[PDB]
Amino acid sequence: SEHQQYVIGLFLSCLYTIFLFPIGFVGNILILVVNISFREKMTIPDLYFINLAVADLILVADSLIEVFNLHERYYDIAVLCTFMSLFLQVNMYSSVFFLTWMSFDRYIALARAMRCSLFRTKHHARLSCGLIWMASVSATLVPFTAVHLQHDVREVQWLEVTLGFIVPFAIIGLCYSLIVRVLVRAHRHRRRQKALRMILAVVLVFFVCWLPENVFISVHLLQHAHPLTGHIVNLAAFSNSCLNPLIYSFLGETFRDKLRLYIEQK
Amino acid sequence: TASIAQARKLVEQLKMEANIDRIKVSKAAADLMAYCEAHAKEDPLLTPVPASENPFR
Amino acid sequence: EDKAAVERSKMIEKQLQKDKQVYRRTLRLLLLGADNSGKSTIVKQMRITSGIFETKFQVDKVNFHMFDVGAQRDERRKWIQCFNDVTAIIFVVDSSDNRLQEALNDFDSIWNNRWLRTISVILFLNKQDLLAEKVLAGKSKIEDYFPEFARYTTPEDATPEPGEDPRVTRAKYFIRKEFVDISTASGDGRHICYPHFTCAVDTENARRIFNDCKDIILQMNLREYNLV
Amino acid sequence: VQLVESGGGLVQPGGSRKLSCSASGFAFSSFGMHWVRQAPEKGLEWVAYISSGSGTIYYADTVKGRFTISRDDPKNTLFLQMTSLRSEDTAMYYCVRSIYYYGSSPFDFWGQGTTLTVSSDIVMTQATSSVPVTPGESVSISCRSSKSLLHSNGNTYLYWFLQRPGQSPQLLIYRMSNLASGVPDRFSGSGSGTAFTLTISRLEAEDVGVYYCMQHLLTFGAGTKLEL
Amino acid sequence: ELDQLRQEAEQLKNQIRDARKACADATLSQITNNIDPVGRIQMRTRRTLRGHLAKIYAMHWGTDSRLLVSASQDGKLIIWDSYTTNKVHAIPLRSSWVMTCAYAPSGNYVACGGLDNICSIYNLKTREGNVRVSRELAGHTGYLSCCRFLDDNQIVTSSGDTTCALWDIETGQQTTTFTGHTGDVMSLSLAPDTRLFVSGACDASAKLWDVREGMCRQTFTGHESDINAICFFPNGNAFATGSDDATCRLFDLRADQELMTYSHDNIICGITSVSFSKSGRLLLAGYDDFNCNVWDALKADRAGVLAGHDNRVSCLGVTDDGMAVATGSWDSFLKIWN
Repeated sequence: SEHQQYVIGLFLSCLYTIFLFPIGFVGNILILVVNISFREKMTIPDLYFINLAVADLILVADSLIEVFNLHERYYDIAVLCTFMSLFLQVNMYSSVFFLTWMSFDRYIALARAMRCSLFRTKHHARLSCGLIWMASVSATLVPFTAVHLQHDVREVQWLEVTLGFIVPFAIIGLCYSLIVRVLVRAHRHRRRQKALRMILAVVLVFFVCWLPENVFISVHLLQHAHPLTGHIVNLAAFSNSCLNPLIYSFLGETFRDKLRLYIEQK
Repeated sequence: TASIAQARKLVEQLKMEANIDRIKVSKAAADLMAYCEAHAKEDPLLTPVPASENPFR
Repeated sequence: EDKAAVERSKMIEKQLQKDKQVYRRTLRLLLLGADNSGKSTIVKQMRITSGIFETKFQVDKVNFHMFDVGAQRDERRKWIQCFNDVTAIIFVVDSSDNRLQEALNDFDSIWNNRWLRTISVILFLNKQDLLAEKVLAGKSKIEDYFPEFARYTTPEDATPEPGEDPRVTRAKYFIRKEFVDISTASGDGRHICYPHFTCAVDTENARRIFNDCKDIILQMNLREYNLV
Repeated sequence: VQLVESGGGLVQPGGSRKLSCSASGFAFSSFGMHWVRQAPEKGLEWVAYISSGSGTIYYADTVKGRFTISRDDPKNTLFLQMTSLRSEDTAMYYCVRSIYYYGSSPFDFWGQGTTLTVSSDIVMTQATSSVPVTPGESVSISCRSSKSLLHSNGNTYLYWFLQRPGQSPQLLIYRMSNLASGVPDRFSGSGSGTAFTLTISRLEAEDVGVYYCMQHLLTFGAGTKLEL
Repeated sequence: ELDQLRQEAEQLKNQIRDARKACADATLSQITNNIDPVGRIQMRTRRTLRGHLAKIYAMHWGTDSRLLVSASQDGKLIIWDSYTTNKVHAIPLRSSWVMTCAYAPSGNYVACGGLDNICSIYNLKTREGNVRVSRELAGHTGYLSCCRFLDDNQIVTSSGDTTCALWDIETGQQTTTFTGHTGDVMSLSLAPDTRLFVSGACDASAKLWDVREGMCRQTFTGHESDINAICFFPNGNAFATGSDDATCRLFDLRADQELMTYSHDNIICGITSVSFSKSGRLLLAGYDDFNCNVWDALKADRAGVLAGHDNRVSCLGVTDDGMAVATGSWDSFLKIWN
């Protein structure tokens, strides 16, 4: 199956740009513009939402190029290709790390609000955003420089699978399983159904979106030349950045009320 | 009983309020406008001052 | 030179930061209640013309400030706007006394207040042992003051204290029902009410307050993080 | 309010000694402190300065790197440590209080002083060495400065001090027009930003002394000796 | 006897109302129809004085028009150097619940008070070099709403106990007491000559007092709700008011009746603060809707908006020099507009 295989690939590509891409793009830009127009009213979670929106907006903008295989136009340009690949990798790492760090910050806030008040200062929130960006830049540029000075490499791909899914997913699962333990006990004694199902949704979305790409990469690494699987897993990976604005930001009452305030006043 | 003092002092205050002289509202409005016209040039907020004289910027 | 003044301002700013680190670690509670209640006994039992009275106590290494507004006029329309942004309001009522309708009206006024629409209320139905004694004696019927009690029946979801007269359970749960109905029928989501039965002899009021405040800041953070 | 120094023992050339100041009666923590020396039978000279909180330290080039100034704020004590005493260092050392904020009056209080006996910058000049006078008449003292002390802020950082025979200097006027606390209204000051004059409306025998002018844009004038 | 006294009271009230009606032969709006408008008054935030840990409840300018004292509910007074944003002093208060502050005309003292029912005078200029409490005026049986200095020796305060008193700071006991309000006295304004002062109360009326005779000269009853703020017109012959009614009123003492009302149907929230401009042609007002509006005192048509505050604008004042307007809010920030 070649003709129908390409047809179904194009069908998946078109479905993505019709359904998910508008969500990703518009929701991310809307979150960013609202939380910037309300710079004075910005809370600590708003910093993380802004940073994650920036990362996901860049990632979805790049994904539109992979859509319909427009990447074939420029890959041969060495410097441009290297810059684009590094800028994509740093943004993927930043999205993963910001989700992971937001999970830990949510755990600290929900489970230790009255004891960890010394932490969770807006200064520390900005510092953590900067450090997360620096960590993503390091994770991208360190192996790149090492390989190129010494000489896609096996060890770099193993590092990517470790720092992109394994550790981030372990942290996210642990933190959200502890938040669920706190919420089930609190709700048992004295509306948190919405919180429980949102916490389920975020982790399920992360797992579903990021597992296929990393499994596909690990398959090669255990042994690109697998036409349709590559497209399907790439689309799955981009769906996470498309959906993050939905699940994380405007599915909750707080951001929706903030959006109403923005609409009425600006 | 106790309200008798309150009532008497209320009516006493009312006599003083009534016996006070009054002037027509037109003269009052004229006086206020006269003050505003006389001191308009001395109000930095009403008329912005040159940017060099602004002590703040 | 002005640089010395700038240095002085920086020193003052450092002191202000060191003070903010204490301001943000403290939970402020407002204690309200009619004089017939036992709020004085409650505040005295906190073994860690002047107007405001402040009591400080600590539970599990978190600091609480409990403000009792002693010497003011009967009306509280204006001075209560200052107590916006407090962690919770501790409302105390003498459940054994009936003055209960005035307490109901006062609680209705506090609950339906413009400036206290996000402030959760911790309701201490104080002097419950006196109510139990009153019911056991049967000298007076609660039905006369509240006609609804003639047809009220205790719910199945109740959590009766072991060794309790069924009539005492019915009366106490009816009185709790009055306040919880007032709370639920006029506001939702933004703030919650936490009824509690207590007596002056009790030593668990600090733990009650600590648990309710824990839940209150849990909900506050949950809202802050867009989870509700 | 009292500032009492300690030390002042004999030192051989090339030796070392530490002077100490004990502060009492005022909030030493929030006062910048200066060391001002006075060589025998001549004018003052500024030695060192340590700001409140020890955030800033300055020295004169005569001692830069040879002296060291430190303050023990919890014990309200100020120290000046000298490593190599020269014959030029022989002088009486005063400790001067100074607080900097809008409207303050720095250099207001001076210590008692101790005698240490041992075996470009602004030029401030007072051409008149002495001025015979009598009680009841007015007299004027003048000074000049290389730069114009009138800063862009509008303030003219010119200070006047009086040293009665056998006392430490006392602040008369700060910033060229403001009388210090406790100074009688008989004194006045003025200047064009580069030339300044100090005037006593009516003289009394208690006004006899040496008048110094200091710029704070820290050099002292040679001094003028009023005699009667 | 009670019925007869009530009859006499209503007779006197009718007489006063009829006299005020007779004196109303014109309206300020009718008279001011000819004067040119002020245009649109655009102001921008020249400074943002931040550092208060909680809601800012009050502020006051010094007579030098540079230093201003600011009070916050966390228990701090900070004297700012508005020209440079520097903090001159930071005074920790005994009572966290401070609702008013004042700056002495000479600049030597500041005062504050609140729910503790005590006015505390602080000595800014002392030999010890630190701000020290000089006197704690007690005697009010209710929270303290406002306090203003007549002089370094005398201070007049209003309290929620429906009374206003004049204190001698030296001896520390009330020189005279003013009574007659039937509700919490929420604001107090001192006449420029400092011979009369007007206080607004929750009973929806404003009274003109004589600080030396101790009796009210006349009363004004134009509002329908609590009067939250009051300010004298610079000439001293008129004063403006602000109330929960979401409107301002301008009364004249000589005419003894209201002259103009400032309100727009699109404003529904109460007014927290009021103050005229130096010439009196503008009437700034703070609102609960997080922004302040500038009203033309003569035309009575809104002439601008000062919208830079995240939360309630709780305090507001204009320099004696007239160069700037300060506006404190529950956001904990204090901004100078120009």
